[PDB]
Amino acid sequence: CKGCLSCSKDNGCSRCQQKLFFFLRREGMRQYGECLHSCPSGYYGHRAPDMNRCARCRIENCDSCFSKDFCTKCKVGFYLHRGRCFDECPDGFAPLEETMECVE
Amino acid sequence: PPLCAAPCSCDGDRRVDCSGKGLTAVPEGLSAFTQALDISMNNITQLPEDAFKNFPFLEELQLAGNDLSFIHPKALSGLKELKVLTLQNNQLKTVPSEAIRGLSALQSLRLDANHITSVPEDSFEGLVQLRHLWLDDNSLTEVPVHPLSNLPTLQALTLALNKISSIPDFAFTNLSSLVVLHLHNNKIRSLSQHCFDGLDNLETLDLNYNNLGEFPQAIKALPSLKELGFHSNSISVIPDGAFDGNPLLRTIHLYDNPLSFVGNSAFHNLSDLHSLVIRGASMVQQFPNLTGTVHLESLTLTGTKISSIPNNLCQEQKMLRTLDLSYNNIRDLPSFNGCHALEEISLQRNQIYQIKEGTFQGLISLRILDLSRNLIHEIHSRAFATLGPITNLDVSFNELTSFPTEGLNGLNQLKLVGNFKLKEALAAKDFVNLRSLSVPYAYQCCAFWGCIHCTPSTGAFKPCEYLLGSWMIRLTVWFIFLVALFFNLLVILTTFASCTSLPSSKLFIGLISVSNLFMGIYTGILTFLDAVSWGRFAEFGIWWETGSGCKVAGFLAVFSSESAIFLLMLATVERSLSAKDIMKNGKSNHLKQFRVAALLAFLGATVAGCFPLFHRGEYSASPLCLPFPTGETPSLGFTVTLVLLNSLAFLLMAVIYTKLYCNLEKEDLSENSQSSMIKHVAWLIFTNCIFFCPVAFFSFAPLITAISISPEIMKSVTLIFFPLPACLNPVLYVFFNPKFKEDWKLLKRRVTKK
Repeated sequence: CKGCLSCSKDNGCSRCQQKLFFFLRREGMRQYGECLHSCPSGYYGHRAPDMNRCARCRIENCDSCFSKDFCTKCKVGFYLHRGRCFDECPDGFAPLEETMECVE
Repeated sequence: PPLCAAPCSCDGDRRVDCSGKGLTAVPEGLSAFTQALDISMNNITQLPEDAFKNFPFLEELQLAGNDLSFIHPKALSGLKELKVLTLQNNQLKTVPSEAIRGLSALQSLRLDANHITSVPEDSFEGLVQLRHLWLDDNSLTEVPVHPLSNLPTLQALTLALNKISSIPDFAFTNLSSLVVLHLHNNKIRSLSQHCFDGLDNLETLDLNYNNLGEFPQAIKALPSLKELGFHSNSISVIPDGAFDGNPLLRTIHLYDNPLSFVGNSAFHNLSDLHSLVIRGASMVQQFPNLTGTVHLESLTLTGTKISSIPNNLCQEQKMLRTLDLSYNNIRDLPSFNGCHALEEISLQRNQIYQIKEGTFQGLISLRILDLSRNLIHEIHSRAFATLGPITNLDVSFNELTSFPTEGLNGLNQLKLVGNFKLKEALAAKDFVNLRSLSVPYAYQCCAFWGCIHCTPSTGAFKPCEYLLGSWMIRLTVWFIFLVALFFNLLVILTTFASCTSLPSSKLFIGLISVSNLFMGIYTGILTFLDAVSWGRFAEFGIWWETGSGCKVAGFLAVFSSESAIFLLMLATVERSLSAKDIMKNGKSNHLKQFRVAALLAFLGATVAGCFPLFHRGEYSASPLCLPFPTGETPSLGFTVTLVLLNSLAFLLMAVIYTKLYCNLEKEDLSENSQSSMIKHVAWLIFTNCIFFCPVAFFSFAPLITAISISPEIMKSVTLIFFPLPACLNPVLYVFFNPKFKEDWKLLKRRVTKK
């Protein structure tokens, strides 16, 4: 109900602010929408004229993704190359460990 | 928890969470070793200079939702390790280029939802590590080409929800490392021929909710493009060769567009394409070529003037799964052998007329198939032989006269509505998996009831086994038929065998009984038809309903039933005129007039039965063949039309009787012969009125939704009260009128003499 224009107890928050992101919070068999200033891990924001909703990162093996198919950073052991998860760097690219991504 | 400066918490590992504390200034007491800071959801309106001097090692900085308006240009001095910066939900109104000048290590910059209108030309200079950028939900009208020209390492950029309308040439000529560009929900309507030149590493482009009325040619310089979306726009024309320059496309979005014409060879040579949906392509009449496109999974073409389908479709596509070609002018069906991956086919609203045996030879994964609203009138008996897990089938609104059944045991949903020429019944042994069914005639649903939603419902109005139904109901109709016929024919012989001057009073009694006999013969049709279909009415129900016999039986019933009412009231006026002439003239000279008036009622009754023949289906409302159950304006509005006069009629023929009753003196009925006549007619009007209420009162029930009547009771009262006056009328003339007694004596001498 924090920062929610219309919040309830069962449904929880039904409408956040016009610029604030609305996310459906699911807890087992109990689910209710809520307000979060930004999408959590595994989610990427989707700004829309009506209202803003958190979107699950469909991109595989990605901790936080920027958009539909671009990943900010993947999990450990899966390097970052053009925003994609790769176990090893491809041809023409060298592995990098400390900052966990692909380089030349 | 690790120790932290009040009132906010510290996660540890150089991570500090001081967000949502309502603070207006940078928190202090934090170790310089800190690497991440979140102070969002606070009231920090303005950033003082050197606000982060004691903190050299940050890489993460969060400032969302703080209503920031001004930042000191040197407030960010000394932060050379920062990589990600979030500044959404503030009132900057302009990009603080001066403050971010020294941010060499910055990689991700968030600047959306801050009412920014314009940016300086020297913005983002030196940002050598930038990869991402949030710039949506602002008042930008022009693309900041010059500031963007200084970010060769940028990868992801969004410009959604902005007032940008035009894009000049070489707007992103320096974005070599760009991967994905977002532009959805903008006022863009014009694009230059070389706006996108140089984006050799572009993969994803979004342009939804814009005003592109003409297809842009600038896209032809995007070899690495993979996904494109411009749906919900004003595009109308897709010329051929539009996708020549981007041969690695995978997914497209063009729905919700006023597209009319599509190039014939537009989509050819697109190997990696997976989906294809076209709607509203009215101007398209030719099948688009698909050479070089062998990975389409879903194909959909609606609202086109396409007439034929190329025969190579099933031999080219291999993994095609769902296919839709509705709302077109398809006439012939090519062979579908080969489309092994096919699962669903929709061909509704087309000019198909025939189905051949081999049309579905090669289908193995078909599950749902629709052919509703076509011109099909014939189907091969083995059309559905070579099919597997077929589940849903719909061929409704067509002209089949028959239906093959082999190979359809797995069917669950089946729809045959509209097939008025389909007559036969379907065996349940073939459709053991049938669950939902709709058929043109309800009697077909009799077999499948399980006593499985079968429509239309086989209500009591349309029974399956017994027409009359109840045993005790059955006897009455059999009972009424005998008594009505025998007595009616008897009374005619009494009046018409005497070669005597027939008076008006005797005459009118003759015609009603003569007309009344038609009820007897009509009821005989019912009792005979019920007897023939004893316990098996369903099989004959459809043929009898649509057959000419129901029309004749329906015409017969309405004719005489109306004929009585249009004629019994003629007795009332005759009786009143005879009564009035008793003390006025003493003789009646209107006998010829009544004879003339006698015939007109029959013709008026005749046109009553002819009217349902004009509007088809009026007589076919119920197998009882008697316009009474709720129907449709043509019939429904007709049904109320008949009853209104008769109900109206029942007011007049009463009042003059009451008027004459007040007029006549009590002693006048003591011995005059006209008392017998006036008292006899008084009873026919008595019964025909009261027995006409239940039929009339029940007819208004559909118009009164407040009361719901059971159909079985609805049918029952009509079957016992509508023809009841037929049997009852001659009884009074044969057991109460003294006049008939002497008539019976007259013919008794006549038969003995002859």
